[PDB]
Amino acid sequence: EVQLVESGGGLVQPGGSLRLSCAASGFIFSSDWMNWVRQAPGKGLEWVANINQDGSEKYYVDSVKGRFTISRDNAQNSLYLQMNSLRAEDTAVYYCAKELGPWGQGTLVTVSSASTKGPSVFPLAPSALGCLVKDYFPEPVTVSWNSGALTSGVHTFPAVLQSSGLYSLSSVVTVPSSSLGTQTYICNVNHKPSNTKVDKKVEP
Amino acid sequence: VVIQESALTTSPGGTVILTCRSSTGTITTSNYANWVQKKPNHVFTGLIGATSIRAPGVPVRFSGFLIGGKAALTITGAQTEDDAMYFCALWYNTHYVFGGGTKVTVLGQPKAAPSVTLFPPSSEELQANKATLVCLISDFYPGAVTVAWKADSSPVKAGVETTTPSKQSNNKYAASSYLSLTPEQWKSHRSYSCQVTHEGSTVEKTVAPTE
Ligand SMILES: CN1[C@H]2CC[C@@H]1[C@@H](C(=O)O)[C@@H](OC(=O)c1ccccc1)C2
Repeated sequence: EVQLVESGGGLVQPGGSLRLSCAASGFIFSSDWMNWVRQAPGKGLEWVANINQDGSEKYYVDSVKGRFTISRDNAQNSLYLQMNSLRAEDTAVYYCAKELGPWGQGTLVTVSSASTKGPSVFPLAPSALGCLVKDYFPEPVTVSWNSGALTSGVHTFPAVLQSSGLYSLSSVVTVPSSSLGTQTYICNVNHKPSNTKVDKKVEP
Repeated sequence: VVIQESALTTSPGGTVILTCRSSTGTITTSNYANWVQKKPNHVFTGLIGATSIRAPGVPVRFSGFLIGGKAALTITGAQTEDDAMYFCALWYNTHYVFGGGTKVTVLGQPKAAPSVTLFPPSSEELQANKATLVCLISDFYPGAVTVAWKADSSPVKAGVETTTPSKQSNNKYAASSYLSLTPEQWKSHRSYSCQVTHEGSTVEKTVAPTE
């Protein structure tokens, strides 16, 4: 199975640099053109760059020439995107992609002078129960329940962008009422950009 | 500019034909039309590349070719697993340009009433002098939904933030709506309500500082 995994995306001030990487597997990597595709929130898909099987041919979109560089190792199965002099418009999820096969999940690149803000975690007690991950920047946030023991009955909603500028999401569990008094329910929130790792005891 | 239709529907076993159009006028084989599929909760995947070449794992019910200057993606006997968003990309010697995307919906999934749960502000958030109401909507199909908030019996617009309905892993949709208030505003009303409208029916949930 073809698999592409992006990494290296983070938050940088306007003018900074960042380097993206993509680990390829499941196919002969050196026999296919490789592409970088991005999507800003709300806008559509925007092709960024592509590269030959050996690097002898490279193409870039206009808004990116002179600031980005695409390259590939043909001895480690890796695609790279070096991004210099980053601009606010470069904020987008970046995808590792081929013409045929599944793209990667993508890594978020945020170009903004706003500082990193850790979330607040509040319990949503029952009278379903959950927890609220309030006011954080940038994305993303991971949520697990009782150290990832349970996987069914739990739902983590996509985050919402507040009028403020910050994000918030929630994650809720559905359990029997008889389980409320015996069993524990701890939701595990981890926001890596802010080094925030919180476990909250959700309790009636 | 790459132009695609907005939406298409079909029943399982029906046929659908996607049209990709170039504002320049015509699409040739040198535009290397690439069709990309996006299901919710799944990665983008390239189905067709260079007009007609299929990815190894795509079934042959998908086909691409050029018809009358337009690039076309046809699904012969569409499946429920084909309910997704389809993007078209054209090559102009030096770059790709994507289209807006065409949503293909496969009919047959039965109606599902939304499940609404409204959470009042925590005791832990009220102690930090903040107040947020969380309205969670899940397990509804189709994805069209309307969320209205009520303080006491009057509507509220300021402070409402609502997510776009997104599909869960069981193909049903889900959404969330947040109402950020001050603690003084929260205790100054007898109640707050989240009323969710789905297919002409309204589900209402109410919280109060009483409890
Ligand atoms: C300049 N190249 C680049 C961009 C246009 C053209 C084309 C090409 O070279 O054929 C592309 O590749 C494909 O469309 C393709 C590749 C593998 C499998 C199926 C399709 C790669």
